[PDB]
Amino acid sequence: LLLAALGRRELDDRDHYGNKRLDLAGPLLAFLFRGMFKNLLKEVRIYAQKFIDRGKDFNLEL
Amino acid sequence: AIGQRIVATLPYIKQEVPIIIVFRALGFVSDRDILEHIIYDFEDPEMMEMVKPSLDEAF
Amino acid sequence: GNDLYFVKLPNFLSVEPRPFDPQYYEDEFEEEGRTRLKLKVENNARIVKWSDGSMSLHLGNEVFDVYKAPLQGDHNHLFIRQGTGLQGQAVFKTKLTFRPHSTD
Amino acid sequence: VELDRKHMTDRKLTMEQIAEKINAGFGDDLNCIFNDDNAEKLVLRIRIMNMDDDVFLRCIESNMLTDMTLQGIEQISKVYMHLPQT
Amino acid sequence: PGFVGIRFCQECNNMLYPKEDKENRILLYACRNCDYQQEADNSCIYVNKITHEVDELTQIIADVSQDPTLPRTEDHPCQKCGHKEAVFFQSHSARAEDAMRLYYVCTAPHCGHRWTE
Amino acid sequence: AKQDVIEVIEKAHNNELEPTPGNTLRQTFENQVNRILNDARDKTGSSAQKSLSEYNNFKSMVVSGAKGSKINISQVIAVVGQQNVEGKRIPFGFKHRTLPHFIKDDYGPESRGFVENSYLAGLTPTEFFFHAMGGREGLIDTAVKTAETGY
Amino acid sequence: PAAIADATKIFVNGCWVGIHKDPEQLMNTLRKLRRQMDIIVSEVSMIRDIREREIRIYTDAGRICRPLLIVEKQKLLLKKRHIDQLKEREYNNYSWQDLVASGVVEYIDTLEEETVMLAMTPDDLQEKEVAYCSTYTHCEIHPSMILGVCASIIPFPDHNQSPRNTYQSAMGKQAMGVYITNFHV
Amino acid sequence: KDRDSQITAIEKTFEDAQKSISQHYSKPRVTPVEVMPVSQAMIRGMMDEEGNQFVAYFLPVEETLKKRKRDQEEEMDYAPDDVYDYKIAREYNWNVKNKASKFFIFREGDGVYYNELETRVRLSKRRA
Amino acid sequence: MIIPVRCFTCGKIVGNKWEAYLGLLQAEYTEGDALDALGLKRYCCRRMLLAHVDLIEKLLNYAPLEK
Ligand SMILES: [Zn+2]
Ligand SMILES: [Zn+2]
Ligand SMILES: [Zn+2]
Repeated sequence: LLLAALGRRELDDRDHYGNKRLDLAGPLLAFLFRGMFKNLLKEVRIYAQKFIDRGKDFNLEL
Repeated sequence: AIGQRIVATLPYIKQEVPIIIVFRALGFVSDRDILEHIIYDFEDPEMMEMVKPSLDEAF
Repeated sequence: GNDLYFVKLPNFLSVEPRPFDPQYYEDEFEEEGRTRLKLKVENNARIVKWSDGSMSLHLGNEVFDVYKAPLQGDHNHLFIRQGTGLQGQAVFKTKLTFRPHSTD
Repeated sequence: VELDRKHMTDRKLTMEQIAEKINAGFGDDLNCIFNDDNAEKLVLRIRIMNMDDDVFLRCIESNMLTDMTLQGIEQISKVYMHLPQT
Repeated sequence: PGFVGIRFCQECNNMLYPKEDKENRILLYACRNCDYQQEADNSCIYVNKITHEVDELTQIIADVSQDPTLPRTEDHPCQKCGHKEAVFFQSHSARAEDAMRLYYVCTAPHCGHRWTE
Repeated sequence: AKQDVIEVIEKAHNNELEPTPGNTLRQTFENQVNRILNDARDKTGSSAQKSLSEYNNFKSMVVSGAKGSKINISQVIAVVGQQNVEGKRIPFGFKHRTLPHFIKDDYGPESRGFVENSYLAGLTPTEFFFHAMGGREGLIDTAVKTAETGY
Repeated sequence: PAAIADATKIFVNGCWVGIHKDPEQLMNTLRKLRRQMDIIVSEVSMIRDIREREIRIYTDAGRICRPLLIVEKQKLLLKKRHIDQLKEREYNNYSWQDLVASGVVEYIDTLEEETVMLAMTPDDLQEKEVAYCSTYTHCEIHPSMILGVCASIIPFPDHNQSPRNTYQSAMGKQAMGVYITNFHV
Repeated sequence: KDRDSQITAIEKTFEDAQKSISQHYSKPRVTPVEVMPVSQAMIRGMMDEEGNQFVAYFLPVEETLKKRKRDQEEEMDYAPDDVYDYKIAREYNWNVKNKASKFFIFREGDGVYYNELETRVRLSKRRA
Repeated sequence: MIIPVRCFTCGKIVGNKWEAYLGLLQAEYTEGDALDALGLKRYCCRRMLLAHVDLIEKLLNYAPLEK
């Protein structure tokens, strides 16, 4: 920031493709999969909690 | 006020924070240490006077 | 007699540094086990020279076409260091440079 | 403060007018002195007449360099003189 | 005139701020965190170069002579080493209007002399 | 024209160029270069226009006013000319370069987007890219002005 | 921190990991490593900014890059033997990957192009009455590869006004043909 | 699995490599011309310094300063890390101290015979 | 997909020339000499034979609907 304010460096170009990244099928499906796996683990947490609160085992398949 | 102040808009915080405050919150309280981390060439007074307002604002 | 006969085979094609002799061979190895036994049974060698210029490896019924890459990064002086003289009697044969990569 | 002959001449300005403007904007509270327009360096020296003093000098420096109108009309940045061919 | 650098306390390593001692009528540099004081040696507290008369030769570094994308010339030999080839480039720095000026650097290794025509 | 631009560049590099009133040195250098290249484009266009016969069909359609202009003939026969982005020469989108094919700090005509070929001659790759940039400017203008003008 | 003045910073995927003293031979070592398909894979970008002493290395995804022919002193590394082995591509299984592994071709990303000096054709590598560069580092495989799928169908696109090429690139997509061989099913 | 099949399969290549060959693998259209039948220790060299361990690099038929490269150890704690140099005399020649630079397998036309002599440890020397 | 019957321009029959054209091409004729051997002298009919893409050969790689 000081180099830019002192004029010793050029401001960065927002449009330079060296400053950009292409979010392809893999990294996009990964974003989906993170959200969806988190939701799945949440649902598993509620389901298992409502069973262990009764002090008995539970079937992870269900 | 007098000169140009450097601030830092941290996440999850809705108010600007001086950079020196952030450096001290990370364990670097001495101004020498903070400018050792910021200014790597102590022979350059231009950088120094441009960071000085931030120090003067956080004492 | 003194020609470069250097080849660089990958891990799954490591041939034995000595001729196959029944007093130096033993049974120790067994889709999972199919790549395991092929290390000490298919791995003696005859590097065929064709007419197009390229070479190929002949260690049985399968043929692995090889390409004699000529590298100027590893110009090591390859030599038969046998323990006999002072410290490994390196015999001057051919300097290794060109590495032939075998593959299926 | 050190001036530069180029900008002094480009506006037909002299230290007399500048010093008058300073002594008018700040009255007698801010003494200013200066040499003639003959030295190789156009220099003029200010002092405060009677926050700490040095900070006050820095503040009035940063203010004078922005709001002290030596010549011209505010809000008019640049002016170009030319002959209209049309 | 030249700029003035920041100086730090010898105890708390915080910056020393300017102060005036009326008793001796002398400039001091004192820390507002600890109780350290020092006798100044410059007597100047602040310097603003509005003209920004900066020698950009100081901003150049000899390593730039290794850039394949810079132009090279054989017409401007080096005054320090006598090498013929030299890279040249413009200021390309903000706050410099007359920036068509060319800066030269010697491509000889370990010489790295920089100059301007 | 390219030698003239080289001369102006050499003058600017040697600080032998003084700015004109109302412009900075960069802007004065740009004005001189653009004037040289516009003069070159107009002179070449005049050469092409005078070369045309009475049987030329471009000249027929331009003369009748049915379609085309003398600048189109100049670009098809003589020279396509300077490509501009936002009213200036091709910007240094790389670091002090318009493309990786040029040296740094190259204010010459070909570096900054002067198409010294005609459409019949064919553009070189850098001329092709710069011309695509200039044409993209027109496409953007056509597609962006509509909403504001309709409002 | 006193060492950071003259030293060169090294960033890897944006993280400042350390500093170095001779960035030039570091870059030479890393480029040799990437061209040998050693620990550095081909898609890794390695930019040396010289004026500011950073060396930024990138391995993350999403970096658009393109292949280019590396250039020696003023010569291509693509010798005639590579073309010979490429001509019999279907017999000796000498493929593109062998061309990349030979250190003859390199993938350069947009950010590393800033540090690259390209030759549009090997004709640029010829010694000229007035040398433009004489220190090229890479060469285009062919400039026509700047075009995409639909612009690569235009014949003589460098003799058209560019809006025309854009309109065709849009209109090749509404053109009738046989969109796929198994259209009967 | 079993050894009675491994013995015959290992001998099987030793026998099949010696049959008649007249055809390629992918497209049997290329005719063969000839055949090249198949411890060790190679001293690597740096390409800038350009190292002349032998007289070949020096463009020499035989040693103009020696007659036998008596590759002797550098010390007692360095069997693989010897000191190869082309000096038959106790002369202060180029002392190339082959440091321990610890598959690169080597073979030769040993009179058209079936053997192998793969390398033990890639050493690399410098001008000491 | 298949060789047209007539030339689109003149109406000369080209449907009976595709197979002969291919046979001439495998006989080491140049495309021009092959087109001359078949009697295609107008560049329209030469266009018809020279620019034809036999897609039917690819459509016959799929098994039919009924055996
Ligand atoms: Zn203190
Ligand atoms: Zn020098
Ligand atoms: Zn016809």
